[PDB]
Amino acid sequence: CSLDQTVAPGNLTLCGNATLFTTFRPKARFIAPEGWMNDPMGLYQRADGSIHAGYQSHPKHIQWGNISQGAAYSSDFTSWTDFNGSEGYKTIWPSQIYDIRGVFDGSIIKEGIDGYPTILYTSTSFGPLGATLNEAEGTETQSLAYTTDDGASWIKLGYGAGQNPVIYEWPETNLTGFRDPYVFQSPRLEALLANTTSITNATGDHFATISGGVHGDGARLFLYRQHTTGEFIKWTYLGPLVTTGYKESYGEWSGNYGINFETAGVTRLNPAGAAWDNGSDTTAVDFVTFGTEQGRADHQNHWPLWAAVDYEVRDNGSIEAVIAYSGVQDWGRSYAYASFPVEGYRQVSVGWIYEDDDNVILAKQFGYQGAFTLFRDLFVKVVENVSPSTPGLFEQASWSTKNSTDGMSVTVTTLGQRVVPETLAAYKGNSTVSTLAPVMLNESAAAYTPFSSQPTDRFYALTGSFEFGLNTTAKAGFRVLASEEEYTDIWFDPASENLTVVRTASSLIKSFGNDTELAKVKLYEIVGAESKTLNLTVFVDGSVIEIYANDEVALSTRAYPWLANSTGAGLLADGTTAGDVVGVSGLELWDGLVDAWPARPANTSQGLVWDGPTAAMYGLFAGY
Amino acid sequence: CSLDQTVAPGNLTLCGNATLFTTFRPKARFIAPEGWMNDPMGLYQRADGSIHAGYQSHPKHIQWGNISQGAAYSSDFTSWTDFNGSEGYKTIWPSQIYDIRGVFDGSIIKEGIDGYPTILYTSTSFGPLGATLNEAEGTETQSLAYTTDDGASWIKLGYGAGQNPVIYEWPETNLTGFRDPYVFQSPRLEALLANTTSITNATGDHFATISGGVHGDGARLFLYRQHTTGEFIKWTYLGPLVTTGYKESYGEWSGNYGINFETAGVTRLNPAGAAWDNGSDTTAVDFVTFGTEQGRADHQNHWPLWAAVDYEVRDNGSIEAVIAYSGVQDWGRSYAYASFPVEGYRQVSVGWIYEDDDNVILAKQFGYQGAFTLFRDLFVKVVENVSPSTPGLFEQASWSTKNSTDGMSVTVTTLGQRVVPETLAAYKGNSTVSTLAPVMLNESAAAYTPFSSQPTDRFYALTGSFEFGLNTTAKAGFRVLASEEEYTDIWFDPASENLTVVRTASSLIKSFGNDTELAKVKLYEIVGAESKTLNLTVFVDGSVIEIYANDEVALSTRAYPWLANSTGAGLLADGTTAGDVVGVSGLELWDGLVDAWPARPANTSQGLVWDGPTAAMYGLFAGY
Ligand SMILES: *[C@@H]1O[C@H](CO)[C@@H](O[C@@H]2O[C@H](CO)[C@@H](O[C@@H]3O[C@H](CO[C@H]4O[C@H](CO[C@H]5O[C@H](CO)[C@@H](O)[C@H](O)[C@@H]5O[C@H]5O[C@H](CO)[C@@H](O)[C@H](O)[C@@H]5O)[C@@H](O)[C@H](O[C@H]5O[C@H](CO)[C@@H](O)[C@H](O)[C@@H]5O)[C@@H]4O)[C@@H](O)[C@H](O[C@H]4O[C@H](CO)[C@@H](O)[C@H](O)[C@@H]4O[C@H]4O[C@H](CO)[C@@H](O)[C@H](O)[C@@H]4O[C@H]4O[C@H](CO)[C@@H](O)[C@H](O)[C@@H]4O)[C@@H]3O)[C@H](O)[C@H]2NC(C)=O)[C@H](O)[C@H]1NC(C)=O
Ligand SMILES: *[C@@H]1O[C@H](CO)[C@@H](O[C@@H]2O[C@H](CO)[C@@H](O[C@@H]3O[C@H](CO[C@H]4O[C@H](CO[C@H]5O[C@H](CO)[C@@H](O)[C@H](O)[C@@H]5O[C@H]5O[C@H](CO)[C@@H](O)[C@H](O)[C@@H]5O)[C@@H](O)[C@H](O[C@H]5O[C@H](CO)[C@@H](O)[C@H](O)[C@@H]5O)[C@@H]4O)[C@@H](O)[C@H](O[C@H]4O[C@H](CO)[C@@H](O)[C@H](O)[C@@H]4O[C@H]4O[C@H](CO)[C@@H](O)[C@H](O)[C@@H]4O[C@H]4O[C@H](CO)[C@@H](O)[C@H](O)[C@@H]4O)[C@@H]3O)[C@H](O)[C@H]2NC(C)=O)[C@H](O)[C@H]1NC(C)=O
Ligand SMILES: *[C@@H]1O[C@H](CO)[C@@H](O[C@@H]2O[C@H](CO)[C@@H](O[C@@H]3O[C@H](CO[C@H]4O[C@H](CO)[C@@H](O)[C@H](O[C@H]5O[C@H](CO)[C@@H](O)[C@H](O)[C@@H]5O)[C@@H]4O)[C@@H](O)[C@H](O[C@H]4O[C@H](CO)[C@@H](O)[C@H](O)[C@@H]4O[C@H]4O[C@H](CO)[C@@H](O)[C@H](O)[C@@H]4O)[C@@H]3O)[C@H](O)[C@H]2NC(C)=O)[C@H](O)[C@H]1NC(C)=O
Ligand SMILES: *[C@@H]1O[C@H](CO)[C@@H](O[C@@H]2O[C@H](CO)[C@@H](O[C@@H]3O[C@H](CO[C@H]4O[C@H](CO)[C@@H](O)[C@H](O[C@H]5O[C@H](CO)[C@@H](O)[C@H](O)[C@@H]5O)[C@@H]4O)[C@@H](O)[C@H](O[C@H]4O[C@H](CO)[C@@H](O)[C@H](O)[C@@H]4O[C@H]4O[C@H](CO)[C@@H](O)[C@H](O)[C@@H]4O)[C@@H]3O)[C@H](O)[C@H]2NC(C)=O)[C@H](O)[C@H]1NC(C)=O
Ligand SMILES: *[C@@H]1O[C@H](CO)[C@@H](O)[C@H](O)[C@H]1NC(C)=O
Ligand SMILES: *[C@@H]1O[C@H](CO)[C@@H](O)[C@H](O)[C@H]1NC(C)=O
Ligand SMILES: *[C@@H]1O[C@H](CO)[C@@H](O)[C@H](O)[C@H]1NC(C)=O
Ligand SMILES: *[C@@H]1O[C@H](CO)[C@@H](O)[C@H](O)[C@H]1NC(C)=O
Ligand SMILES: *[C@@H]1O[C@H](CO)[C@@H](O)[C@H](O)[C@H]1NC(C)=O
Ligand SMILES: *[C@@H]1O[C@H](CO)[C@@H](O)[C@H](O)[C@H]1NC(C)=O
Ligand SMILES: *[C@@H]1O[C@H](CO)[C@@H](O)[C@H](O)[C@H]1NC(C)=O
Ligand SMILES: *[C@@H]1O[C@H](CO)[C@@H](O)[C@H](O)[C@H]1NC(C)=O
Ligand SMILES: *[C@@H]1O[C@H](CO)[C@@H](O)[C@H](O)[C@H]1NC(C)=O
Ligand SMILES: *[C@@H]1O[C@H](CO)[C@@H](O)[C@H](O)[C@H]1NC(C)=O
Ligand SMILES: O=C1C=CC(=O)C=C1
Ligand SMILES: O=C1C=CC(=O)C=C1
Ligand SMILES: O=C1C=CC(=O)C=C1
Ligand SMILES: O=C1C=CC(=O)C=C1
Ligand SMILES: O=C1C=CC(=O)C=C1
Ligand SMILES: O=C1C=CC(=O)C=C1
Ligand SMILES: O=C1C=CC(=O)C=C1
Ligand SMILES: O=C1C=CC(=O)C=C1
Ligand SMILES: O=C1C=CC(=O)C=C1
Ligand SMILES: O=C1C=CC(=O)C=C1
Ligand SMILES: O=C1C=CC(=O)C=C1
Ligand SMILES: O=C1C=CC(=O)C=C1
Repeated sequence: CSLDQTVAPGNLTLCGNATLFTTFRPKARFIAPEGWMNDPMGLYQRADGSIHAGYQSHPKHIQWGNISQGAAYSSDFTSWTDFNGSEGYKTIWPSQIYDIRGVFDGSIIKEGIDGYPTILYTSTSFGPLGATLNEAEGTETQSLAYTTDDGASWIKLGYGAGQNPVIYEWPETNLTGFRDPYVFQSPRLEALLANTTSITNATGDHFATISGGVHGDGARLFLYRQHTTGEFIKWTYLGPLVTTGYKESYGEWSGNYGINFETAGVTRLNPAGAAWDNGSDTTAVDFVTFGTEQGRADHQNHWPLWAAVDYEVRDNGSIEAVIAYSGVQDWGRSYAYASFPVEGYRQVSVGWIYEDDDNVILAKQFGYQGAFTLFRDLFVKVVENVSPSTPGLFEQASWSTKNSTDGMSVTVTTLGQRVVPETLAAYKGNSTVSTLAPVMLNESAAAYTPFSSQPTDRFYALTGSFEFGLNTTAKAGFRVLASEEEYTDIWFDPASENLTVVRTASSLIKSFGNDTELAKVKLYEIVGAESKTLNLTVFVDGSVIEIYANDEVALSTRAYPWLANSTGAGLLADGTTAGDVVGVSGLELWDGLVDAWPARPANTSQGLVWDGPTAAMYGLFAGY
Repeated sequence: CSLDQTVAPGNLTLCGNATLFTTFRPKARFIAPEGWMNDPMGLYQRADGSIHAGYQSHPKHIQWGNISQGAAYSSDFTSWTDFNGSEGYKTIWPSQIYDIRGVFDGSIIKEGIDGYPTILYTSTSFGPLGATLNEAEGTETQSLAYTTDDGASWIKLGYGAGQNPVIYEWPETNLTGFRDPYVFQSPRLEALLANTTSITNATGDHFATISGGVHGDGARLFLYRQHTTGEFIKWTYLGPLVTTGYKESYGEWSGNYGINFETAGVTRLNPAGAAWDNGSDTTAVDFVTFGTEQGRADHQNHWPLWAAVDYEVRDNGSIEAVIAYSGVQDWGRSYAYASFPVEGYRQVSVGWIYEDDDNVILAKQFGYQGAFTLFRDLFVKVVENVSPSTPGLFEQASWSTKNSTDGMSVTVTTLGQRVVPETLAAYKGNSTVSTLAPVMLNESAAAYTPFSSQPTDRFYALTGSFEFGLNTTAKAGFRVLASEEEYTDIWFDPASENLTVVRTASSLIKSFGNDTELAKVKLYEIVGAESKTLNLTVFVDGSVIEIYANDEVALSTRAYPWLANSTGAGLLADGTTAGDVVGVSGLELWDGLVDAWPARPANTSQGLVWDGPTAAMYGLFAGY
């Protein structure tokens, strides 16, 4: 096993455990110290203003199993500190008959048991578990734990009658899943249900959704309401909040609703961030975010989606969330977005970026799998003075349109996502910033033009504004992680409305994914404008490439170039001419970003272990 | 619910939880503070000379489940102290995927991991578990834990490859069971295997048996040997030690070998107690003790048996234990005898006495189930100068015979059992002792003659020697727990060789068992004697009646008289005449015995709990 990154890669499958630990590893984002991680969980702003972030964790393994909550905290979403207790960085683990198969996702009641922060989590036990298997009641239940030390440790309620698990009866028969409880307060839902509380006797100030579906009949989000304020044992099932069809699709802009929902949440946003009104704010919009499974041929059969909804009150004192329009939270190799409230009327979302090693060829050599996305402020994105001649504008697929009185302009509303400003400020301030001269891409543009300043390593951000003619057939974008022999190409093609990441040349290592990523981007043309603009921000962090367009479209993916000098970046141009010119301005390179884990050494591997021959006898976990 | 014990019992099923806690409860023996208990486990003499006793425990429940080790210690087998830690009197509990279904029986390696006392125990996980079900590999494994604080707490080895569980592969296919590991040293087996250790490479100084059987083909005791001295991970399967047929019986004196063995152990005894020779002591005998299941119509389908064995070395470097003769450890409502070495060349055995409430009608009102037997010294019982005219003597059923040179007398060898002397000394010393005048039971004997001194409560011992003509048809014995309307009759009938406990009148409460108990007793007639003698000792302790005959035959049973004055005792006589006289001598009453748990108040109930609706979903435990 040679680690010589100045020559072609050898047979890296011969390398020892964690020998490639630092080679591709993100340094500027949330990631476990080592081993397997997946979904964010247990997210809350603590009383001291810091952020507590949990995550699905399997230390010293590179596949899922014994799933536990790993945890850390930060004052700025950007620089993190691990918890360190009797179980290292874990703070909740399988320990009881009701959760021995795994401590799945959960969410926080900020003032719960005895006034302490409280997690409601999916406690799993034995039996077939999955949307494509014949799951039975009891395999997935919902349980409580609380913390008296701000997340350093959690105390589970006792096992038994009137204690854990607190939710165990299936609300409908033949579920595909019953997990990922999302607890939230909602002045809006309280106001809508206030006339019906005699029907259900549920009058608490917390709601919870549970994610799942019904065999042969599509996904379901189930809505519960806390039976009594200040009491956390009894949760009353109201009814299904979101009902979608078996592999139903709202279309090209909206992914596919698959057969089962995972990690669903409910929020209410306005142009500034989180909205806490009862329905009185005419600028606020109700949103559901949710993962779907088995409605996609690739990306692990997983869509991370969102929908704007209009609530209707049913005669049985429940809520129907009718989908108004429906979009995609991230078009790439990410899933399991969680959102949580943050002081200053913010709703912050973060997801998991999986690797692109689906055959598990170099996972042991890495010694880890998975990272988070960046933390994103959610808000209602409003575009004013939109031209009615914007192609496809009135399909209203993943946006709403509202005509002016005179019908000559349109207000566009959609979900906005932007990186939290604390992270952008820390990244810029710690980086070597190069402000680049604006560039017209015309008949003289090479296919690839390196920037006048180059990154020094695999940790940088790029920004640019790409101005196109209304009738362009030109393509432009960014090349990143680039040498002569390895590179990753980020293209926008306004004529097709497609943002692509071409990875045919991303790496000389053949075992990593090399499929083209694709997002749809609608350029809302402005009344009076003779051009249309793409604002593109790209984060490069080890192997992560995380793309943001127009504070709306996000695409996370992975690139694993072998060569030490595959770090370069620049502009891409295709079909640019004297007539079809792409104007590039606001160009900046941030070289270096931030060390997100300053207390951690470069190599936090503790080695890998095998569960031994019993792993196959129990049949629950891969065992490695 | 009336607790008036001066009138007929009402409908006691209306009484609250633990309202009958003190009514029938033993006070002079080992019993859990409250709730469910079954098999003794983890028995060892600690370095300070005290006895550590574990037991299968389910606190705050009256049925089996979440089975754990409860524990206590004693300097004299008689007066006990509970451990008290984070889990109350428990010291091992389900906590890992490999043992979450229960911490079953286990036994002690006195100098184990890092030199500490170490338990090898059956760690159970999910799946069908039972001799009549289709069990699969992994459901029952064998795991290690060690104690750095003399049994106050136990540390399990980690889960995984080269750690727990340490024994998981089934040594043969289609097992009925795979549990109750019994660890022992054996100079005898080491000497027998010393010429074969090149075949198996197993050279350690500890052996272990695992109890089970093969579907359709009878019980098996599997023999393992520690692979290397001082190392406790690797145990090498040698082969089956004991192989019996599907519901095979050696006869009327020997119970039935059923379909599956439980709680089996291996020892070597001589006339004085434990034998540590390599085979050189011609007076020593190899013994196996074992429970069998599904070879009995009653007593919970359970026989506690023992056999004398002759070891043969197989060509594959394993041991066959050939049964020489085969007997019964206790003929009553007891099971799961464990034996362990004690300083002074002793082997001490103790079992579990279950209740006689098999339909669980008053278990909640009790607030507990189960007790131990008394602690018994095992030894080789040798009877010299036995007359060859002793009826049935040469069947050699549960004994061996050796003729004198001249063929006119016989030495009889069998398993001896006697109560440990520490308990007899403490009982006698703390009691009001009444030495009773000898009685000839003749034509003038009433059916029942109360003793000249009477017990004051349900805690007493009786002893007597009953001398019969060689051709008697008379019956005699003891009546205990007796008023005019409730009583329990203990009869011996030499003509049938039957010791019976008649319980038709034991209680006015109809829901308790009232079936007649039966043991076989061989009176070895001595050369020159014109009579034969039964030495009978009876312990009455709450509801326990524990009978010992001739330091050989034991019979544990239960009686639950309601009336406060059902405490009396005396002599029984049937068919005694001027010609057929039963001489009764050495009569003594020990009134009071000892308070075995001086630190405990009379009512140690903590209430009962229900596991709730998930108990039926998991399907592992009753839930109460
Ligand atoms: C199979 O058997 C299993 C084993 O028995 C069983 O699991 C056990 O279940 C029991 C019952 O549910 C659990 O017991 C609960 O424990 C909770 C505390 O749990 C935390 O702490 C314990 C103890 O921690 C000590 O010991 C450890 C180990 O040594 C140390 O590491 C600690 O530092 C600490 O040490 C100090 O204290 C020791 C003595 O205890 C000293 O010896 C020592 O020197 C130290 O000074 C830990 O063991 C726990 O860890 C385990 O669990 C966590 C997850 O929680 C895991 O991550 C971890 O790996 C372990 O598995 C844990 O950290 C108790 O709070 C709880 O007691 C409350 O509830 C019960 C009712 O259920 C009440 O009766 C009781 O009064 C308490 O209620 C009051 O208190 C709370 C808040 O304090 C209130 O909300 C509540 O309303 C109530 O208030 C009362 O008082 C009020 C004011 O005073 C008043 O106003 C009210 O009116 C009211 O009266 C309970 O004891 C036990 O932890 C489980 N153990 C394990 C190992 O899992 C399992 O379930 C069984 N399974 C089945 C299928 O049956
Ligand atoms: C799913 O995830 C689960 C959770 O992660 C996982 O379970 C966990 O498994 C891990 C890995 O097996 C277990 O970790 C082991 O822990 C053993 C100790 O266990 C006892 O103590 C812990 C810790 O106790 C502290 O904290 C608790 C809780 O707060 C307190 O109550 C205690 O008082 C104590 O507190 C002090 O210390 C704290 C910091 O730790 C401080 O914060 C605190 O302030 C205090 O001062 C308890 O939690 C355990 O309780 C749990 O387990 C018991 C049963 O054991 C239950 O009854 C209970 O309910 C709980 O469930 C328990 O009491 C360690 O000994 C062990 O470390 C040894 O082994 C590993 C290898 O496996 C080595 O890497 C390591 O070096 C150690 O080996 C050395 O030491 C031993 C002897 O000391 C030697 O025999 C050995 O050879 C070696 O020697 C070394 O040194 C020699 C000389 O120095 C040298 O010569 C040698 O060469 C060599 O180097 C390991 O850490 C963990 O306990 C499990 N946790 C739980 C909650 O279950 C589960 O398996 C997963 N499941 C699956 C399917 O994957
Ligand atoms: C005395 O100790 C007991 C513990 O033993 C404590 O707890 C009680 O324990 C008993 C079992 O011993 C429980 O009984 C069972 O209850 C089931 C239905 O219960 C629901 O209704 C009652 C009101 O009438 C409520 O009290 C319960 O509330 C509690 O549980 C809920 C969760 O549901 C919590 O949220 C609450 O906070 C409470 O803690 C329940 O809502 C019932 O299904 C079950 O029935 C079986 O057993 C009986 C008797 O043998 C049969 O008649 C019946 O047919 C059922 O038999 C099943 O088993 C057979 C074979 O044996 C199968 O063939 C069938 O499939 C069948 O299903 C049982 O009655 C009791 O609920 C529980 N009470 C609690 C927790 O409060 C007592 O509290 C304690 N007393 C005191 C004062 O401390
Ligand atoms: C680097 O990290 C790893 C942890 O990932 C550490 O541990 C190793 O982990 C791997 C898995 O990653 C283990 O590999 C598996 O080994 C199985 C057979 O192992 C036995 O033989 C070897 C010697 O050749 C021994 O080393 C083992 O000893 C250990 O375990 C025993 C218990 O058995 C303990 O008592 C010891 O003390 C040791 O701790 C074993 O005795 C093997 O069955 C398994 O095979 C599957 O996977 C491979 C590769 O993918 C396939 O080729 C193969 O076909 C098997 O595929 C299964 O799965 C497919 C589908 O995927 C199914 O269709 C089939 O049914 C099939 O069964 C695998 O190779 C390895 O044993 C383990 N080593 C240990 C613990 O020492 C490393 O230690 C660590 N390295 C360092 C230096 O730290
Ligand atoms: C980068 O590395 C490769 C291999 O060492 C080398 O061939 C090439 O000239 C270097 N520079 C580039 C591609 O910019
Ligand atoms: C990282 O640390 C682990 C654990 O000590 C070690 O096995 C591995 O070889 C190291 N990897 C690198 C890149 O240094
Ligand atoms: C309320 O009605 C809805 C719509 O029919 C139904 O799906 C749901 O189960 C009902 N809620 C109940 C029965 O609690
Ligand atoms: C919105 O405006 C467009 C362009 O003026 C027009 O075609 C359409 O009919 C309008 N919709 C409504 C509801 O007025
Ligand atoms: C560098 O990053 C840290 C960690 O996020 C941040 O607090 C600090 O303000 C940054 N430095 C700047 C912007 O100068
Ligand atoms: C004992 O109690 C019963 C019921 O109170 C009474 O009838 C009887 O005379 C008393 N004495 C006896 C049976 O010795
Ligand atoms: C024993 O104590 C328990 C628990 O406090 C109580 O419920 C029960 O009624 C008491 N029983 C008696 C006989 O006093
Ligand atoms: C040794 O031989 C016995 C008798 O045939 C057999 O039952 C046992 O399995 C053998 N031991 C092995 C294969 O380890
Ligand atoms: C043992 O003694 C009895 C009575 O003398 C006799 O019948 C029998 O044959 C003897 N057995 C042997 C082996 O000598
Ligand atoms: C009474 O019992 C205790 C507890 O077993 C024992 O130590 C003591 O010696 C006994 N008293 C006597 C025999 O006088
Ligand atoms: O495969 C299936 C499992 C369960 C069910 O309800 C329908 C189909
Ligand atoms: O769906 C998939 C999940 C994980 C993996 O390794 C490959 C495919
Ligand atoms: O450079 C490249 C070579 C071959 C291919 O198919 C894509 C890119
Ligand atoms: O109108 C415009 C068209 C294209 C371009 O590059 C800039 C402006
Ligand atoms: O948080 C930390 C995790 C691991 C390590 O080695 C140092 C710090
Ligand atoms: O859980 C499992 C682990 C390993 C294997 O081979 C099959 C199932
Ligand atoms: O019932 C049965 C279960 C298992 C087996 O091997 C034979 C019979
Ligand atoms: O076999 C049996 C065991 C327990 C019980 O309650 C009744 C019968
Ligand atoms: O006293 C008794 C009454 C009836 C019976 O069958 C047995 C004893
Ligand atoms: O020989 C004897 C027969 C009977 C009896 O009671 C005493 C002596
Ligand atoms: O050992 C003891 C158990 C229980 C109790 O209450 C007092 C002492
Ligand atoms: O384990 C079980 C508990 C209760 C029940 O009704 C069925 C099974």
